[PDB]
Amino acid sequence: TIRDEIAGCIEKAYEKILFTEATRILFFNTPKKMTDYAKKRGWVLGPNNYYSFASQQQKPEDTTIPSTELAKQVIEYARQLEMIV
Amino acid sequence: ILDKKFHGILDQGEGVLIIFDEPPVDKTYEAALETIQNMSKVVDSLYNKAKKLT
Amino acid sequence: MSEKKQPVDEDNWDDDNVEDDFSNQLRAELEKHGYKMETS
Amino acid sequence: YLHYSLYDQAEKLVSKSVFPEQANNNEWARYLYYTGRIKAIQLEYSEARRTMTNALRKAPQHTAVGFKQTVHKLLIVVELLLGEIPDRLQFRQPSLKRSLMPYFLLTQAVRTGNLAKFNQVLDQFGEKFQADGTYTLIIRLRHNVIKTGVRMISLSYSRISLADIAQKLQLDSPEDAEFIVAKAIRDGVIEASINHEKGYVQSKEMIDIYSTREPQLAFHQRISFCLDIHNMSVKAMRFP
Amino acid sequence: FLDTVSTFTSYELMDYKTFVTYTVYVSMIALERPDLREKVIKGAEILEVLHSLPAVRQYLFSLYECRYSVFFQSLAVVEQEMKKDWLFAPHYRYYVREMRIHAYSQLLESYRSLTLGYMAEAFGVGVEFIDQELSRFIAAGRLHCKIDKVNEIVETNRPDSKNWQYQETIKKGDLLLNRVQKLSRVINM
Amino acid sequence: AVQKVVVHPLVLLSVVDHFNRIGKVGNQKRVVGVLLGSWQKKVLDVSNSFAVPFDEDDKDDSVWFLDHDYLENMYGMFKKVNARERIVGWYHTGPKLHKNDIAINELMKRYCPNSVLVIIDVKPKDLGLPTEAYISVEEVHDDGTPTSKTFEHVTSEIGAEEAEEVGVEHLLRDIKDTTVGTLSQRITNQVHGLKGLNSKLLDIRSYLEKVATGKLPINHQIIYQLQDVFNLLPDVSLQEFVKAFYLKTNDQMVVVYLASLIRSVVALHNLINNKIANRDAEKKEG
Amino acid sequence: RPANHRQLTFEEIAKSAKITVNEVELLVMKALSVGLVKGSIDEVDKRVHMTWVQPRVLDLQQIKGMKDRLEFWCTDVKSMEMLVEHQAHDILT
Repeated sequence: TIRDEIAGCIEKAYEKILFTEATRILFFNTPKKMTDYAKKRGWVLGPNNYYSFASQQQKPEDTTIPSTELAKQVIEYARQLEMIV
Repeated sequence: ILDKKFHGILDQGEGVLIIFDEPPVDKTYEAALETIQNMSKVVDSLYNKAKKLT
Repeated sequence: MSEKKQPVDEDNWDDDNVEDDFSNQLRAELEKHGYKMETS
Repeated sequence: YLHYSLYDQAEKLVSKSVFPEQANNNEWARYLYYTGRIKAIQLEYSEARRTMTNALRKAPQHTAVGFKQTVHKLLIVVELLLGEIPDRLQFRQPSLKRSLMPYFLLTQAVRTGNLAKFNQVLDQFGEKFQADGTYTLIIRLRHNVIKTGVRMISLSYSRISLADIAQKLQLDSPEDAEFIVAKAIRDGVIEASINHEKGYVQSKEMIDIYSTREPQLAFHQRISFCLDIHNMSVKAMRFP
Repeated sequence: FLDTVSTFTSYELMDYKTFVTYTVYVSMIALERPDLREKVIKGAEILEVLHSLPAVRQYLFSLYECRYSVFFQSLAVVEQEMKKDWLFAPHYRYYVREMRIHAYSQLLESYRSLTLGYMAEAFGVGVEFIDQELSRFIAAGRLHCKIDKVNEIVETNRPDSKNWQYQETIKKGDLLLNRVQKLSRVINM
Repeated sequence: AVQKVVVHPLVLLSVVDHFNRIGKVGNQKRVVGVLLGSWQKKVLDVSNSFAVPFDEDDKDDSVWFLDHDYLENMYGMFKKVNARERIVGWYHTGPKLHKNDIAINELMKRYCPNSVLVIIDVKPKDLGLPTEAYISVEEVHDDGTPTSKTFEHVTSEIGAEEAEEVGVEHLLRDIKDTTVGTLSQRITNQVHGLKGLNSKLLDIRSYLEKVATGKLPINHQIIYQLQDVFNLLPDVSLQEFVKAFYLKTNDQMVVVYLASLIRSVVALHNLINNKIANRDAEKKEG
Repeated sequence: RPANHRQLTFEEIAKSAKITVNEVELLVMKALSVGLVKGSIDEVDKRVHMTWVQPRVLDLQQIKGMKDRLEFWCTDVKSMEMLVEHQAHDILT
């Protein structure tokens, strides 16, 4: 529960780590287990370098449409304001 | 700016003055301040409430 | 209405609410806040 | 199940049938208070403080002398555990003052970031803390002090350094300040990242976050709540 | 203390110049800037008896100017007297930082890409002075701004039609709401 | 360049009783009559008409009958009752046209600045509009033939002039003024959505029969030049109104801010004085 | 292309229109004088923006295969009309 919470908390919202912060936060300098991390979580083992991805967040815009779903909300919203006085 | 002869934003970093303004929105102002007065009136009806109860 | 477990159970004092928003902050000290001028 | 050992709160977790007409109008209030103490002692901040708040504003009257007072001392223990509480003095009965001689200095120790005072209030008032009997407060109140520090200073500066806040709150090393900032990202208060060479935080605040479509998301709940209370006043207008 | 026509010296005024001190010591806080020019520019009836006291006039015109090291000077004069005048001793602590932030608001209302150097001209070494000063102005619920260390941002902000004026209605009428609701729940049983 | 007129259905009840005549006189199935009136502006009003005894051969369909015993001396009658309400046009039923309509128009065009063949609706079940107008047109072509005269769609409505509701709104006995936003809007949603999209099915009738078995006005000059206007926004995936979505946040701005603020005042409106009246009734009923 | 990116770059213009960068501006200001297309052409990115145009003369294969826009429109605005009405169904009232 140290190591899989490292698997979570190694770049939650970090810039980048290197070999030495792996050596500090992780332990056992290099097994095939941090190599297994780099080949098991969908990871880019950069040039003596680390990144979560090329954008770390999978580019959030969420749809680029906040309008029509709240228009359906307006449908049932006006509907509930109807039938009542 | 502090005497409202000049409506905008100066700079020191990039040295770019930018004039713009849009103060009045009564849709916000008049409505919400009259609701504040409404809530004061409902607090004034809270004693009709506390009088019919006890 | 006492029906629960409980039958076993602004002079200087509302100024103390802003003063306990101030108690960890600059009691008076007046010299410090007057001698921060002349050290440069 | 409150006065004795705590085994059968899973019974409420599996058999939650707790919803009558809520008839006596104070029974439901103190009921939500007691189950707020439950969720306070299970583990909760948010839902527990909101049902404590609803029982607080659902105090029926003050027609019974000083009975809100001790029970309120134990009510806002979770708000003390928030760290975002000022001094609580508007509640204070003057006959409660001689019993909150610990509790006044305790919320003063919430406002202060001192460590020796954080344990000297305990060393001074552990017997009244046992009269509370709820050392879940002290098992997280140090963490609350460091979260108060991180909320204040991370709301304060855009690109602070971890060394500034660290050796401003006596952390003495970069890597436990890194674990503080990391578990604060994990606890999700601010964006603050690390310009990773030896620490030295590179970060930002968050204005221009959003302000227009996001209020009208919550305005559905605002006015749907209003129309719920409309129909409730209709079904209450039905009574005469 | 607006009127100032009928209180020359009665048997109740051992010093009308202490009334002049009492009107400046609160007009420097509460009075707005068009109100400031409207009182101590458009009219002189207090300005004769404080033109016998020029540093008071000087401090109010510097308040009208935004020059800040003489705020340190004459505010320190007023704070020496604020310890040495009665009806002030349970109350002086709010005054210092309140007048400071009363200048700091229009200070940030000047512009946005500000620093501590162009302000250190007015402050001296206001570098880690403004650390605790402005940071606890941020943490005292006051002084809407953003501030950075080495990128060194300053921010002036809060247009009034944004969210909180939209918020205050339900802020009243949620506690007020369930208040009147429980007051309408005492009625059944 | 004519938009709309004002229509009194009083002489459309004369169309109704001539629709009672044709059911019991003989072989004439359709109601053909003559539409009096007066050009006032591009907007217009009609006060009277009349209905010709008309026959029309199924063989060589240009066989009209517009008697001048029924035109000239009845025109003297209609001139004697008023000088104002003279000829303005004529009318026949169906929606489409028969062939002889052009010559029936040009017969009484000699009396009028613009005689109009308002094609009328006796058994209304239609999807669009009621009776509609056609003005004299010379559009001929881009080809340059002898001058075209087939009277083009230069539209009309059913306008309401003045009082008459002594009769009409006493004769209602059923209907109600909907305080708009009380399913009146979804009556309109039904009618304009369904009746404009099966008008679009008439358009796919055009754009399928004029593709399979349809020639010369196949791309006349106004099919493609309006497929432009159809090509305002026909796009493929979701049509990407990228400007208009934050601009629609700017739209929904005003609406739901009035919802939040104003409808919270509506909450105050109903709830506070409702609690007053309610609880007063409740315990002061004791 | 019916699709978007109607803030087109000048690149296809200067390649296939046998025109240069200094003359795309004349290419569309002379078209402003023509009056069949009136683009709001970008000039910080040099992009030749597409607004409303005068489309074609005849696309008989697209007069037949405009169903993917016409019947698209018909059944989809019809279906979403049925969906708006179907979510506000029983306030028929």
